[PDB]
Amino acid sequence: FRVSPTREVVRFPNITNRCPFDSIFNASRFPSVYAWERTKISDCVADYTVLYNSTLFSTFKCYGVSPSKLIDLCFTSVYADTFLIRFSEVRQVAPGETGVIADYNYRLPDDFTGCVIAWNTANQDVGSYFYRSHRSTKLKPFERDLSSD
Amino acid sequence: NQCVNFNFNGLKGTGVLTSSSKRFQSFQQFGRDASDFTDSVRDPQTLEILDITPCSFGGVSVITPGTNASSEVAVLYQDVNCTDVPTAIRADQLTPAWRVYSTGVNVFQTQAGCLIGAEHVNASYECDIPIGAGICASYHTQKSIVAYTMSLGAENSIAYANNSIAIPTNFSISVTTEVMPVSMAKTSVDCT
Amino acid sequence: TTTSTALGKLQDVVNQNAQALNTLVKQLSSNFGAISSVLNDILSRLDPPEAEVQIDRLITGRLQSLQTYVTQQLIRAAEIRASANLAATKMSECVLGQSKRVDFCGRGYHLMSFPQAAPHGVVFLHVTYVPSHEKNFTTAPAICHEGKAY
Amino acid sequence: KSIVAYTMSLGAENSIAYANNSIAIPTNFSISVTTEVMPVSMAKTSVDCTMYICGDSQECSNLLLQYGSFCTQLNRALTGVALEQDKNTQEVFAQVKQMYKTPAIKDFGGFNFSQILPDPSKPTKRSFIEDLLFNKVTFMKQYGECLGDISARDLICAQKFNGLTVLPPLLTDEMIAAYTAALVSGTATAGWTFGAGAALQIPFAMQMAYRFNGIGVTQNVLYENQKQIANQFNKAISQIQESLTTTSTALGKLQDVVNQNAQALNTLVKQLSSNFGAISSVLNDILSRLDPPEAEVQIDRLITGRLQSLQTYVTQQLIRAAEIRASANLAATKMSECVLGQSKRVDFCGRGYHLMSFPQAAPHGVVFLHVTYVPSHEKNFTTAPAICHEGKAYFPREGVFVSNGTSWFITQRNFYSPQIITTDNTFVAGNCDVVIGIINNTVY
Amino acid sequence: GAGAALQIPFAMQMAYRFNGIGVTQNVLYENQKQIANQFNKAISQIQESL
Ligand SMILES: *[C@@H]1O[C@H](CO)[C@@H](O[C@@H]2O[C@H](CO)[C@@H](O)[C@H](O)[C@H]2NC(C)=O)[C@H](O)[C@H]1NC(C)=O
Ligand SMILES: *[C@@H]1O[C@H](CO)[C@@H](O[C@@H]2O[C@H](CO)[C@@H](O)[C@H](O)[C@H]2NC(C)=O)[C@H](O)[C@H]1NC(C)=O
Ligand SMILES: *[C@@H]1O[C@H](CO)[C@@H](O[C@@H]2O[C@H](CO)[C@@H](O)[C@H](O)[C@H]2NC(C)=O)[C@H](O)[C@H]1NC(C)=O
Ligand SMILES: *[C@@H]1O[C@H](CO)[C@@H](O[C@@H]2O[C@H](CO)[C@@H](O)[C@H](O)[C@H]2NC(C)=O)[C@H](O)[C@H]1NC(C)=O
Ligand SMILES: *[C@@H]1O[C@H](CO)[C@@H](O[C@@H]2O[C@H](CO)[C@@H](O)[C@H](O)[C@H]2NC(C)=O)[C@H](O)[C@H]1NC(C)=O
Ligand SMILES: *[C@@H]1O[C@H](CO)[C@@H](O[C@@H]2O[C@H](CO)[C@@H](O)[C@H](O)[C@H]2NC(C)=O)[C@H](O)[C@H]1NC(C)=O
Ligand SMILES: *[C@@H]1O[C@H](CO)[C@@H](O[C@@H]2O[C@H](CO)[C@@H](O)[C@H](O)[C@H]2NC(C)=O)[C@H](O)[C@H]1NC(C)=O
Ligand SMILES: *[C@@H]1O[C@H](CO)[C@@H](O)[C@H](O)[C@H]1NC(C)=O
Ligand SMILES: *[C@@H]1O[C@H](CO)[C@@H](O)[C@H](O)[C@H]1NC(C)=O
Ligand SMILES: *[C@@H]1O[C@H](CO)[C@@H](O)[C@H](O)[C@H]1NC(C)=O
Ligand SMILES: *[C@@H]1O[C@H](CO)[C@@H](O)[C@H](O)[C@H]1NC(C)=O
Ligand SMILES: *[C@@H]1O[C@H](CO)[C@@H](O)[C@H](O)[C@H]1NC(C)=O
Ligand SMILES: *[C@@H]1O[C@H](CO)[C@@H](O)[C@H](O)[C@H]1NC(C)=O
Ligand SMILES: *[C@@H]1O[C@H](CO)[C@@H](O)[C@H](O)[C@H]1NC(C)=O
Repeated sequence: FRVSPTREVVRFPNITNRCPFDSIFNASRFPSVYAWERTKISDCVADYTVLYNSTLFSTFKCYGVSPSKLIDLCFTSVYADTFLIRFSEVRQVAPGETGVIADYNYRLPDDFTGCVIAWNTANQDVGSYFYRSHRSTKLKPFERDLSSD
Repeated sequence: NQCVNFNFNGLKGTGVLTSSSKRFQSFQQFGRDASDFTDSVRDPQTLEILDITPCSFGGVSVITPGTNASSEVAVLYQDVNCTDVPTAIRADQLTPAWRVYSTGVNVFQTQAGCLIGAEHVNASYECDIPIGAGICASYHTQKSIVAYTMSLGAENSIAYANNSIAIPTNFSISVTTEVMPVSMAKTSVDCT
Repeated sequence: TTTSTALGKLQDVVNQNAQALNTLVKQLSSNFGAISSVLNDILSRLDPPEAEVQIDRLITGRLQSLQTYVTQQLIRAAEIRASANLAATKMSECVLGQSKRVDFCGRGYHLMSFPQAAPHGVVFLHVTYVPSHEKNFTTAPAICHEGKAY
Repeated sequence: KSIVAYTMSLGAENSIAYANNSIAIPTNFSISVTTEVMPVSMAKTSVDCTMYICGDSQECSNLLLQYGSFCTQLNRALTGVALEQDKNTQEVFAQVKQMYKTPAIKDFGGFNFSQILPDPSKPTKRSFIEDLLFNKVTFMKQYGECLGDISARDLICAQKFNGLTVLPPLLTDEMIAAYTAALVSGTATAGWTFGAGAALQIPFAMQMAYRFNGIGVTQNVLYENQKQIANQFNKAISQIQESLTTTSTALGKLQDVVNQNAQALNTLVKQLSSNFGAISSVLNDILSRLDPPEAEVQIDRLITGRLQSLQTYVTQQLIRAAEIRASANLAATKMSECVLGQSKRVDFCGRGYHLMSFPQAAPHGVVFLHVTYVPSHEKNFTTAPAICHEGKAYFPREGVFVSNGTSWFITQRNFYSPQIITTDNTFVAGNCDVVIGIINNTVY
Repeated sequence: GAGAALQIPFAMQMAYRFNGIGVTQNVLYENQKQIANQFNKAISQIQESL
């Protein structure tokens, strides 16, 4: 009962340049859900505060880690997947879901660790986009069909 | 050398020292122990390895003669040497009342550890409060804690000769008691 | 009448029979990973599908306390039985007869014993023969008189 | 070589030649010394609850406050065990309270007591047999030694960095050696008198004559064969200290006790690598990635289960301490009955007819050396239940009637020594016609 | 039980066992038939009790 700590020591690496957020979140265009793309992120300083006065996210759900703890954490294998769907299909982007998106276009693994971010982009995307309606079987996690006819 | 909470990409509050020539494969920061523990963290920008040790190590014991008799105590620090007590219990971060039991003149070294708060006595008595390794303590005379060494029994000698015998000339009748337990209480439990 | 410590074993048995039922009572005020240790507080503010998973967290743990108490009771009875067996053997051998076993019935040469009833036990009064006043003498293993040893 | 399977053998096949007028009487004897190893006490352990569960974690330490009756309960349960181990040693070894001095001369009528008594030349205060016994069985590590050696991670340092420690015994080995030396010197210079009062000296040849008389052999046999008996005892004290140098399995029980004291603290350390239904077995990983309302749920799952491991260890320790106490009680009874006196119970103090016993100190136990009487060389004789002379039957007072072929004699049961049948050797009860198998002879 | 087996005609053994409990051995030799009948009767009426 006699001893207690009194001060804190913190040691972090030498990385100093900010992470590209406007290159990913504010890209010129996004691919279709059946042709989703993967981007590697490395040598970054990830601070989400810089998007506070410019963005508005309808969905922000994290798995295996809690929000308001990402400030004091260091990650190693960071990857980003970007695609474009309808507003009502965001609920299918979750581990263990069903629907036309969850088994034929994009499937998450069961032991998934990461976050899912979505926001509405009306008056920005006007073109025609495609998705898989049916298939002979279901997709494996983190797999892509990328074919037609 | 202080109790500190460290944040080398992970939170834990211990005492940090300088590590020896530990083997590191230039890839890991902490490694893993047998009990799924992370020990001897590496400084993330340099190559220097540090030491993670609990800053409350070992067990301590308190010897008291009873609160209705006195209020002074004696502290036994197990498996440490004397003059290593203030480093072991981090005496500089404690209250001044706790600091008077880390050094002084009533310091005695036993095989059970360093005992502070009782001055050694060269006499031998029966065991009152057992401490360990043949050392017992009591409350003797103005009174104090004595922390003596126990006595096995009275010293005797037998006069042996090859033509000699001792034969009793009288006797006595003695009645002595013996107390043995037989039964205990009969308890019943209702689950719901 | 003056010495008040000769019956310490029976008092220890009585004190160990107590304070184990008291710790079983005081262990009821434990959450065991629930929002409260009172069942009424859980049942008055939660719907049954939620409250079932909180009642289960108390049930598992009150059962643990009961199992621990039963195990310690069995372990204590295991040595109480051995003490009772030794007491029965001493009653059969020191009271109903004279024993030649060394230090089985008192210290010295055993003459007889008397039993006395005690709360949750028995007290034996051993009567023994103790030689007191020795004296030096000169001895010899044998004596021969007419060429024949005696 | 190959693995073979067979039916076990119960023992050697034997047959006894039985006749209704026939007896077998030994004509020679031998003195045998045998050992017996009994455990007395085990190691005393202490457990710190918070240090084992969540040492150096204030969040779990605050969470480990609804509990605490369990921790004090198991702490007092472990404290009750540690107090019993000193009581076992006190009840076994501290039977007498007179520290009798070791005699200067270790020879008592041709019997050599040098190997079971301390010698003043050697620096250690224990006998040669105790020195041999203390090497047949294989902690007190300090802080600074544990930190200075992480290249070799031993099990003792991992136990002490959690809340597991071992307390030293109250009585050191020197005190046990002094108790055994006092007991041996008392039983060598005073026999059995000091166990029921003050010690009375006896020249140890008359004491051996009394002990021979206790087993049904007349005391003149010892005085006739004293040199051979002393030579046999000295040869039997020898070739048992060389059996403690080559053979390395006589102390198996104490080694089993030591090995069971270990590897239960080791499994308690290795049981910390368990999730118990949580996302990780490390508290720091849970606390560094989850907010406290979610982290409390995962911390509670580790707490409930580390408590279970501690409870299981305490229960097994109590169960082991019960049988340790039973062995200690048996050892105390054996010390009170085989060493402080002569026992008539069959096979209680060695095999044979018990004469005397000597205790020797062993780590966490005691070793008894039982000296016994073994008859060796039997011979065939023709016997009769009674002899009638003038119409009146005669019966032996102590012994049996035997015939060597021509004449009739009376001899003791356990040693062949024929004597003339006189009226002092027999008593008169009845007539010839009431005894089946009576014979005709003369009584001098 | 304390060495090699030595034979004895079992009447002298019973006389020795009678002497062990404080009864002189001539009682056994006087009442051998009655004692044997009592032993045979006691070995009986205990198997039928089983
Ligand atoms: C959101 O806040 C950022 C951070 O202050 C603003 O970016 C700065 O804007 C000022 C003009 O107001 C420029 O001079 C700075 O160079 C900008 N700094 C950086 C680091 O880019 C940003 O303008 C704000 N956005 C809105 C819409 O108000
Ligand atoms: C991966 O490709 C294989 C073919 O290489 C697919 O297997 C086909 O599965 C369908 C299911 O209806 C069958 O009709 C085809 O006959 C299969 N083809 C062959 C050559 O066996 C498989 O379904 C693909 N997808 C996955 C997720 O494994
Ligand atoms: C043995 O001791 C007893 C006492 O324990 C002696 O009895 C005493 O004898 C004296 C005279 O010699 C009397 O004055 C006392 O009253 C006696 N005491 C008691 C309690 O009766 C006894 O004489 C001693 N015997 C020998 C042989 O010395
Ligand atoms: C029997 O004789 C022995 C030997 O003389 C006595 O032992 C002596 O006791 C005196 C008591 O003052 C001591 O000073 C001596 O040192 C002892 N001698 C030895 C050799 O140890 C013994 O007391 C006598 N016993 C009785 C009952 O009178
Ligand atoms: C006493 O005599 C009996 C026979 O009366 C001996 O027993 C015989 O021992 C021999 C040894 O070679 C065997 O071949 C016989 O079969 C035995 N006979 C019976 C009936 O079992 C016995 O050995 C003799 N004892 C001694 C000590 O000499
Ligand atoms: C019992 O047997 C022993 C061992 O054979 C006998 O001791 C031997 O006695 C002879 C003389 O009779 C000596 O030459 C031998 O040296 C002795 N042997 C040993 C090992 O000491 C002994 O005599 C026998 N005892 C009886 C009573 O017959
Ligand atoms: C008792 O036995 C011991 C051990 O054998 C004997 O001590 C040895 O005696 C011989 C002969 O004098 C010496 O060479 C050895 O050095 C002694 N060994 C030790 C360890 O002391 C002792 O003499 C015997 N006692 C007697 C015969 O009275
Ligand atoms: C980079 O790391 C070095 C290691 O020696 C340290 O001295 C320096 O301060 C670091 N630089 C920054 C900008 O943190
Ligand atoms: C983001 O993209 C929009 C068009 O979608 C553009 O108007 C804007 O300038 C870009 N940058 C920022 C910082 O908002
Ligand atoms: C403690 O002191 C002893 C001598 O009394 C020494 O041998 C031992 O190494 C010391 N232990 C330490 C410094 O840890
Ligand atoms: C007490 O014993 C110690 C150790 O032998 C010795 O140095 C000291 O002088 C003794 N003191 C007295 C007062 O006898
Ligand atoms: C029996 O002993 C007697 C007395 O010693 C002796 O005379 C006789 O010859 C012995 N008989 C035999 C057969 O040895
Ligand atoms: C011993 O048995 C024989 C037959 O083997 C018999 O003739 C004899 O009478 C018996 N003797 C006794 C005393 O029973
Ligand atoms: C013993 O002597 C008596 C009396 O002379 C005689 O009747 C009997 O037959 C004898 N018995 C034996 C076995 O010789």
